[PDB]
Amino acid sequence: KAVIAIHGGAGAISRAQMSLQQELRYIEALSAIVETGQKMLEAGESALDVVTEAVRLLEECPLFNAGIGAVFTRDETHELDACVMDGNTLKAGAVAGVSHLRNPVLAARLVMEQSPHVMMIGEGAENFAFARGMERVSPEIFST
Amino acid sequence: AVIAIHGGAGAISRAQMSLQQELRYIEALSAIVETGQKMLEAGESALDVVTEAVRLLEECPLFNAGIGAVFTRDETHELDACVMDGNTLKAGAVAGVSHLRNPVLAARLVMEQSPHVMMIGEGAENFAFARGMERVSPEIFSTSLRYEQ
Amino acid sequence: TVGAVALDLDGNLAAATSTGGMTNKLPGAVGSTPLVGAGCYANNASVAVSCTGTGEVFIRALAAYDIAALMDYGGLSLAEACERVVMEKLPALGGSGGLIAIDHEGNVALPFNTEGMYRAWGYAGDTPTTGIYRE
Amino acid sequence: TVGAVALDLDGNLAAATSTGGMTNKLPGAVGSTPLVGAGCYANNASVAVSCTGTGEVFIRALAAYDIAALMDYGGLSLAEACERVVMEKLPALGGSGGLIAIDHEGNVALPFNTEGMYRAWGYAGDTPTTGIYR
Ligand SMILES: [Cl-]
Ligand SMILES: [Cl-]
Ligand SMILES: [Cl-]
Ligand code: NA
Ligand code: NA
Repeated sequence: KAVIAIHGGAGAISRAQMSLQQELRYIEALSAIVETGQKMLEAGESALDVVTEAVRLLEECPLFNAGIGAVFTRDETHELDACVMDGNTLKAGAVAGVSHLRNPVLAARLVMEQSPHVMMIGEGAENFAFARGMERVSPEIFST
Repeated sequence: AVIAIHGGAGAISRAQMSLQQELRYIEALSAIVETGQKMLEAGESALDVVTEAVRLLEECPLFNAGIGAVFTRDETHELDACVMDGNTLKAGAVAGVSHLRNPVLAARLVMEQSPHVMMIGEGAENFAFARGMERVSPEIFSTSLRYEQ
Repeated sequence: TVGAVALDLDGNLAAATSTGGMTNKLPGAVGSTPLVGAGCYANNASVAVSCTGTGEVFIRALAAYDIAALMDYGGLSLAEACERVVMEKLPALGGSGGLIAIDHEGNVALPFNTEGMYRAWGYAGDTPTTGIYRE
Repeated sequence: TVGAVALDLDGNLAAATSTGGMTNKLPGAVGSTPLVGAGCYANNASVAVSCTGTGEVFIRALAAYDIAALMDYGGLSLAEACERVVMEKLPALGGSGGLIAIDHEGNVALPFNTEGMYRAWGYAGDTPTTGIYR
């Protein structure tokens, strides 16, 4: 029995703070992403490809603190981090402190699959990703 | 009370080394473990003992940490360190630092003076400089042995 | 912080986690997200886990791997392992948040000790469930 | 890579690890050294561990925490836990290296699967032991 779960963060979310219309934007986004993942699993896509695409869609969604809609540092910059792990091979990839990669989970998959390392950080991670044809973006794209 | 230390695992070959070359490593290991044993005997904390032992292994150019660090593909040094207290389960770590003489001291600083376990790169360095740790040139780490490797 | 865990039709587990991190964080600060066993872990023998919450605590407690070790070595169920980590061990170290986890038998858990966790799950060929608040 | 583990007179465990990484590494690569549970771990309930060797494998296997978990949850002795991780699980993932570990009872292990590991240990008020080769 194939199955997916997702999250968009845990914290002090208060009913008194939010309208039903505000809640439904989060419920709609969560439902669309988990449905995409359910459809990929049903069609026989790998767990690895499913968690990658789900987290890529949570990055793209401005409601969640990852990729577009990332919080700001003390210096009003964005520094993004991501990790992916394959339970079959126990391979993993991760990036931390990246600012010029649109989808950190894609950079993490690239570290997993195209490097001898589990983790790369900062400009080194970025330069490695660019050398393998991932696009350079401005960290301005994450700001909402 | 007891200390153990290491200076790295790998393909160390006896056919390649003289006894005099080996004894440099044995002397350095013996002096550091003895310092730690004397600290433990004087009632120093396990945390302070592992910090000092690793600081002395960083200082010792025979070992791949601090002075005597290996080179990156770009002929630079990028150092990493972690320290953990089994009593409080607090930890501190730095990675990808080039301008801090004793990464294990920067890791202790992250543990004690930051809300984080880990800091990386220039951000880790700026954190440490802002708290009075000195900036060094990564030239101080370079040896002929590691370059030839 | 966002995350996903999945079990595929071949019996493979995977996990992924992504974040912009702690709001107003010191530049260069690193939380649990990119650290295997802290914010992300998967092993076909046990469980896939993605974590969200106080980064320094999820690292110190190795929250994601701890679920796996409690199941694999401890013989705890996913539900027992999730309770132990999220409701007992994490708060004991001052940590708040939650995680999603799927075990090799397709059990799903979405524990959290906070007011909310944006979450959803579904079996393939079934209807999704979504949540924000407790219960 | 260098490291130290100690048990003090108060019964407290601690660990620390430091490295320059691997010769010729890709700039920005991060191995096990700075990752809690991978290259460094200490917990008064179990063990203090410092690790050296193939960084990506020590991370994937969470070698340092796995010693602790194998003892705490698995009921393995420090010696059994060290054998399992260093001689079985790390090579199974293509990993080479070793670790130093002290448990809360003052047992010491210095396992390694490589040709050598620069190592030393000693009880307080006793004479140190040193090693390079098997
Ligand atoms: Cl309405
Ligand atoms: Cl459920
Ligand atoms: Cl709800
Ligand atoms: Na987003
Ligand atoms: Na050194």
